[PDB]
Amino acid sequence: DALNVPSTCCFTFSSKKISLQRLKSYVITTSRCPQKAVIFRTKLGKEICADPKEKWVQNYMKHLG
Amino acid sequence: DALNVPSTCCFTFSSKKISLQRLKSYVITTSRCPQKAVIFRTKLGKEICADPKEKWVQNYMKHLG
Repeated sequence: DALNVPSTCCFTFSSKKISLQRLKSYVITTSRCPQKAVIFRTKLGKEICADPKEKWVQNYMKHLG
Repeated sequence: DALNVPSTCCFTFSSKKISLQRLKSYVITTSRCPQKAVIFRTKLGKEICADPKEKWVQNYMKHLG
């Protein structure tokens, strides 16, 4: 027996294209989420939901690695 | 246009009944999540997923409020 903890999912995608300079990293949401999403983490710690299909999101993922 | 941020959901429920003394508060997950869950927040800041069908879970919610 163990404690289990929550998962992070995106159900809406950001409509603002944030400056790439604010960003530290990205992750793709757990496969358990109903929809695939990118979560960007900013250098100040904010998490931003973004649509994996959008050109800007893809370009940012390429820059971030 | 605005940034949007992630949601917190539970996909598995804790099997350990945690001590009530460890707990600070609870919330029910957003209706955007694909299943209903309780998240307990411990006094030290940990978030724990729990099944609202379970008797102890409902008892704990009563005590916390």
